[PDB]
Amino acid sequence: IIYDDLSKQAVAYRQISLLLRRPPGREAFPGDVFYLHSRLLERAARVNAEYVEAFTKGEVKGKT
Amino acid sequence: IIYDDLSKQAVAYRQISLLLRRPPGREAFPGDVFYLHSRLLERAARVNAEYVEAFTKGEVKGKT
Amino acid sequence: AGAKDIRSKIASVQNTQKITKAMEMVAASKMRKSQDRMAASRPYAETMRKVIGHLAHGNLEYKHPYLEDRDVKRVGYLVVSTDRGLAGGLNINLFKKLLAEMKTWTDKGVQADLAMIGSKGVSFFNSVGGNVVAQVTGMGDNPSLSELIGPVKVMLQAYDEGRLDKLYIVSNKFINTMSQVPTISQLLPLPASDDDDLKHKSWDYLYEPDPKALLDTLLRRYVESQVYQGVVENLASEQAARMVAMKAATDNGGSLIKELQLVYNKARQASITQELTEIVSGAA
Amino acid sequence: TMAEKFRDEGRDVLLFVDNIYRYTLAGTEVSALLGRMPSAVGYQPTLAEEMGVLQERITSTKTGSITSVQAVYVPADDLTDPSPATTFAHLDATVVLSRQIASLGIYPAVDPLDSTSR
Repeated sequence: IIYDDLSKQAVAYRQISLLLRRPPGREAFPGDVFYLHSRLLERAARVNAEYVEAFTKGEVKGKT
Repeated sequence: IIYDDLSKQAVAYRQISLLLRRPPGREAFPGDVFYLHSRLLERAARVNAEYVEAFTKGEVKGKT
Repeated sequence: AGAKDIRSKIASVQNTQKITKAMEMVAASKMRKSQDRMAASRPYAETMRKVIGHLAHGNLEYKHPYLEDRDVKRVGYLVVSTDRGLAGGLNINLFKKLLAEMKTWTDKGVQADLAMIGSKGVSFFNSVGGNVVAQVTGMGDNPSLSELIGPVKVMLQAYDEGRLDKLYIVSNKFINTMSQVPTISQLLPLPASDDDDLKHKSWDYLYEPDPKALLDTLLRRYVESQVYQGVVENLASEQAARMVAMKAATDNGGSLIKELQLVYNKARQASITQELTEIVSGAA
Repeated sequence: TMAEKFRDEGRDVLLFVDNIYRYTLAGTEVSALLGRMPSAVGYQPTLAEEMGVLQERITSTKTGSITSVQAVYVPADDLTDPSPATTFAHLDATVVLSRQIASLGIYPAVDPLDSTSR
C-alpha cells in the first residue's frame, strides 16, 4: 500500500482542526497529528499463521 | 507626487493593526499590507480626454 | 537554511580563512629561503661563463658544435613546472606560451621534444599529448643538481647526436616579489655574450691536457648550471605566487563571511518572529 | 524635561543617555505586561513611535538647543535588528571608539575610519 503525500493528509487534518477551534501546536498543526499517522502506519504488519487461522476461523491454515 | 517613506507608512499601519489584535503574517505585517499600498499607488494614473470631459461636466475638452 | 545551518557554514568559512592565512605565512618564509638559495648560485655560472668566453672568442676559437647555428629541423624544450598547486596561474601562463611557440615551430614543419622538470607539467603535457621524452619529478623544495643530470644528459646527447638543432629552457623569472614572467630562452647553441676579445691578449692558459677536451666539459657543466638556476628561480617564483594567491583567497573568504552573516541575521529574525506569533496567536 | 528647562533659559544643553537600547527594552517589557501583541522580532508594536516621541523633543529651537550623545548597543552585532535600525534613523553623527587605538596609547580612542557624520 502506497500513501501518496501523507504530508497532504496532515494538511487536511490541520484544516479540520483549526475550523473546530482546537489548540494549535507547532506550525499550527494540532497536537495529536502524531497519533494520526502512528495509528495508520502501525497497521502495516506481518501476522503469524495462528492469527490468520483464528481470523479466518480455520479456513486458511499455515500461511502468514 | 512623492511619498517620502512608504516604509514608515507600512510600519504605522502595522502598529494600528496590532493594537486591534489582528493576526499578523510574514514579518509581523498584517494580511492586507499589500492592499494598503495597492489602493494608494493605483491612483497615480493618466486619464483620457473622455474621462476628463465626463468628470468636469464638459468644462474641459480634449485634455488628458 | 535555518539559522543553525548558516552558523555552521560561517564556522567553516572562518576555518578556511585561518588555513589560507597560515599558508600565506609559510609561503612568505619559504620565498625568502628560496631567493637566498637563488643568490648562492650565481658565482659558479658567472665564472664559468667568463672561462667559456675566453676559450670561445678570445685570441683563439674552436669549431665546437654547441657554439654555431645549423638548420633547425627540430627543437628541444626543457620545461620547469611546480610540483604543487595553489600557485595561481603560474603553470598555465607558461604552458600556454610554450604551446604557442611550439605551434609556431610545428607550422614550419619542425618537430619538438619535451623534457619535464616537475610533475604538474608532466600531467599537463601528457593530457595534451605533447612529446615528453624524459622527466624528473618530486624534487619539492630540495632541488639538487644531481637529479637534473638525467634529463639534461638526454637532451645534450640528442643534441650532439644531431637529433636536436636548438634547445630552450622555459621557466618563470622571479623579477620582483609582486611580478614573475614566463620566459623561453635559448641555451643551445650558445647565445652571443656581451663580451669583447680585446681584453683576452693580456694572458693565456696552460691547458692540461689540451683546450679541446676541456671546452667540452665546460660547456656541458655550464648548461647543467643554467638548468639548475632556472629551476631554483622557478621555485622562488612559485613561493611568491602562492603567497599572493593565498592573500587573495583570504580576502575572498573574509568578504563572504559578511554575506553569510546578513543571511544568518535575516533567518534569526524570521525564526523569532514566526515562533512568537505562533504562540501568541494560539492563545484564546 | 530637565534639559528642556535649561533650553528655555536660552542656553545650549548637552544630554547624555547611557543606553538607549535599554530604553527600548524597558518599553518592550512594559508592552508585554500590558498584553499587547508582539511585533517584528518580539519588539513592542509601538516601537518607532516610542522612540520618535523621545528623539523628537531634542532639537534646536529659536531660543535654545539640546544636543545629545547617546550610547548605543547593537544586539547580536546585528545592525539590521529593529532596535538599532530604528535608532539609526535619528542619529546624525556616529563616533566609534576602538580598543586598538587605545592600545597604541593614543587618546581619545576614536576611530577615524569608522566614525562618521552626515
